[PDB]
This record gives sequence, structure tokens and C-alpha cells, in this order.
Amino acid sequence: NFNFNGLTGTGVLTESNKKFLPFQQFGRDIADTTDAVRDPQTLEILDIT
Amino acid sequence: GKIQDSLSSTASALGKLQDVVNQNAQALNTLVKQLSSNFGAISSVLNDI
Amino acid sequence: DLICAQKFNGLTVLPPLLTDEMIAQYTSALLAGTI
Repeated sequence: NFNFNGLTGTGVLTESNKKFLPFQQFGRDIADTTDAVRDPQTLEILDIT
Repeated sequence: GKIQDSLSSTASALGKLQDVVNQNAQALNTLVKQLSSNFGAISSVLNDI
Repeated sequence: DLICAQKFNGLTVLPPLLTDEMIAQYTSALLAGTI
């Protein structure tokens, strides 16, 4: 289970190579799920499966 | 030999198949989007209600 | 991916009992028998 910046869900957090634009927060998939998030404290692209 | 030239550039001849694959993922998509709809309730997130 | 979000809400896509390599044996056999 997790919360990032108030965003909540449950998934398997991994290292991911998808590349955000700096101001961004979430990633998302076609289905309006929350697919990928960026760790606030250490910026890194974390998948959510 | 004519057959293989047709397929080489023909996207349409498979329209029958391509439609079937589409229409499923279509209704599959729409099925998913319905998880984001309020349906009259105050939110579409289960826990946030 | 599309399958992933689907896979995530309870939507699962079971595998077709016959893999494409199997279908390609049938459509080989029928095709090799007819010849």
C-alpha cells in the first residue's frame, strides 16, 4: 500500500525508465489509471503495477 | 504473387478481423472508463466516498 | 499498456487454448493434405 503526495493506491513499485517533464507529477495510462509516479523526496520514475 | 503484393500494402482486406479486435478493445475500454464515472454518487473513487 | 490497466481492474484475458504455432500445424496439415 502507498501514498505519494496524497495520491493513494496499491501496487508494485519498481524502477522505470519513462522520462517525465520536470514540473510533472503523475504518469497515466490509456485507461486513466495511475500508471507511474515520481518519488517526491528522491526524484525517480516509479511504475505502479 | 498478386496476393502477397495486395497484403503488402492493404490494411483494409483484414478489416473484418481488424474490426473484431477493435470492437472488443473498444467495449473493453468503455468498460474501464465506466470506473471513472460518478453515476450520481459524490465521487467515482470507492474509498474517497 | 491497454492490457495492463485491464489486468489491473479484474479484467483478465485468458490464453487461447491453441497457440498460433499449433494453429499453424493444422493449417499446415489441411494444406498439406489437400496438396
